[PDB]
Amino acid sequence: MDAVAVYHGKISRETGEKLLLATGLDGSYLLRDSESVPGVYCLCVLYHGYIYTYRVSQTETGSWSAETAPGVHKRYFRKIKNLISAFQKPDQGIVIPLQYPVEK
Amino acid sequence: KSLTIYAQVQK
Repeated sequence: MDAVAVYHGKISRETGEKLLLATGLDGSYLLRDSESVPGVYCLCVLYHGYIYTYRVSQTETGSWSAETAPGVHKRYFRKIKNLISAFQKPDQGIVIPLQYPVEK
Repeated sequence: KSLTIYAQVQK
């Protein structure tokens, strides 16, 4: 994602954990590639020493979404930055709002 | 013993 300063590319899960833990701040976050599915990404959010990781995918229409619980209204975003902006807001269904970007 | 918790959006 060339326009997403928090995108670290194909770093390992544990590398991402260590980058977030170095900040020591709940609400720190980054993006990295999925280790499991080509072209999927992981939004990684620090809270209380654990990295809450939300899989983010693009549709054939170009929109982006995060993995959502069964029965919950799933949200689609035109661009990654719009997903990020939405999840900066209080009380949106992730562990803590996205507050402290860990820039590559 | 992983520090990563795969999670889903809840709202």
